[PDB]
Amino acid sequence: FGEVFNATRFASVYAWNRKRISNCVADYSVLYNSASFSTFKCYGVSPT
Amino acid sequence: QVQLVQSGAEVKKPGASVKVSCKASGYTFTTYAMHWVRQAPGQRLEWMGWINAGNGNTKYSQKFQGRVTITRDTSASTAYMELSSLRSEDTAVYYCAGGGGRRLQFDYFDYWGQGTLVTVSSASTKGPSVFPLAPSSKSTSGGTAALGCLVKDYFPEPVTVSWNSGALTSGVHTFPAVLQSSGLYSLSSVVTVPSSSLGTQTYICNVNHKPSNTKVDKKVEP
Amino acid sequence: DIQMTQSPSTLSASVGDRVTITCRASQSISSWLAWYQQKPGKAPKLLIYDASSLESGVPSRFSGSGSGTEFTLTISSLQPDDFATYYCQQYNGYPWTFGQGTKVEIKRTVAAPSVFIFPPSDEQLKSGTASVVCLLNNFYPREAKVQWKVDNALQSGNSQESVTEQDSKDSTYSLSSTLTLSKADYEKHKVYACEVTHQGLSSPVTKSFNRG
Amino acid sequence: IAWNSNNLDSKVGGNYNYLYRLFRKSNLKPFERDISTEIYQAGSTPCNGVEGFNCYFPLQSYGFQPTNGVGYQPYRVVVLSFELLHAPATVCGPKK
Repeated sequence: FGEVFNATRFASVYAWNRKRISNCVADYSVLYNSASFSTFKCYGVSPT
Repeated sequence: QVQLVQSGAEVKKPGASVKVSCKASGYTFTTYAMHWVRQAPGQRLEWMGWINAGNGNTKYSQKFQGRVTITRDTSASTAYMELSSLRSEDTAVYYCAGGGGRRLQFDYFDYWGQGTLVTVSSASTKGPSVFPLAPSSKSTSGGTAALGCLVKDYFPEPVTVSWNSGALTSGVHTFPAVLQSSGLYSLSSVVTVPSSSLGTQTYICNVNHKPSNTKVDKKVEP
Repeated sequence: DIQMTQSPSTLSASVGDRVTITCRASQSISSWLAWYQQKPGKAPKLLIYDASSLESGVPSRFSGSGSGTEFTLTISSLQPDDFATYYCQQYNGYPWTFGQGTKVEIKRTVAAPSVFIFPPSDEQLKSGTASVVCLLNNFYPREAKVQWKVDNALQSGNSQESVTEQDSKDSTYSLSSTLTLSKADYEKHKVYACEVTHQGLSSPVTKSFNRG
Repeated sequence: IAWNSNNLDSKVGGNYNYLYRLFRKSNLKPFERDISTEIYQAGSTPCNGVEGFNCYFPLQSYGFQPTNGVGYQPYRVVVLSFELLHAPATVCGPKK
């Protein structure tokens, strides 16, 4: 998740990198409360 | 009772920016309904917009798209607004209102501020021109004749005018100001008295202009 | 946008009477309206909302009616407390407009005006512009027709008209017509007059003078 | 009971008289109103009278514009509740 958040050469809007990330142990605590994201929002699934 | 109070009279210049503001007195703050409106001098009221005193919502008018902004301060629980790129047509009286109070939101104006005066002009403060208005014995109407004290080319409103510093109260007439092409204000005050004591008494107008601090008195010579 | 016109523009009444007001909408409204009262030199009152409802704190005379398009305001008896304009407001849809304005006055007798003229003072004559005053006092109703006749010719554009607004007990009207001009005009016209036609007068009445 | 009603409720260009909650700490027990508005929190780093990150206002708004599709029209809904107690039933129709 950190590589899709921090990259010197971040992608372009017509050159977005598709990732098939799978079989892992996500942890959304710090991702949720990094206290630095100007816009966190989503649909379908509640944030908590 | 809920009350709304705001700032005072306020004189700006084309191209500048202007900020009017009102404090609220609300028993509740239940998504209070700050909602501004405008009034060009004695013509249609035309509508300003509404801020959401609940959280932040800022719905505005189409004719004032893109140049008017509003917010509010919470612990002061006042509401403020800009008003930008001002122009001559822009001169008016400015009203806070809203205060639904019972329900969450309305679209009617049930708690008004008692008004703000904004004058968009290009001139500056100037002392009032004063002349007398002497009658003639030609027009002795029922032994009564009119007599006045003209003020011309002054700025800004208002000019308080009395006669002999409150000594005369009968038949007093003070007409409202009028625009001239020069961008200047002018007033005519008149009063009629019995012609019997015309040449035997004394009548002096007392004109008062605080923005220029001028106090002018002129005996009329019949 | 939502169109709003109101009739009649001005009306007449006397204390202890009923006065009808009609607010006209071009396009369909679902009981989306409020009625406001407006005293001169004031912040507005609301007393009807929703085209029917009577909001608290008001005398019980006031009563809205109508739905659809024609909207009507009603008061049974006429207090002095009723002497002001009255505005109708739609809130069916966006940007919310207002009406034109509908005032009552105080009707009694058609008082005839007293006509007066004031020539320019000297000091005005060595200012550089000339002002001539024609005055009408205590005429009824506001409605009046004033003209300028200089050197037996009509004048237009250069005259301004300022009318006082009806007295509380005098219950009449006063008017001032000002003719302004430049000094080059003043001495090459040599006689001046203001004429007024009024309903109360039997004939149109002219008043006039010359250079001093 | 529910019926379609935008011809009354959707002030053209949008209605803003209608708000509903979106963020609350608890699921709502049956048959309670919760009028009071405060600010919500998100995980840790909590809020207090302040807005922004981890901070939200609970009452959203419906943009009820007539240009919307059927799926987003306003619906006026009224619901009724009946029950059988030992008490005299007092609201019916026959009773003779």
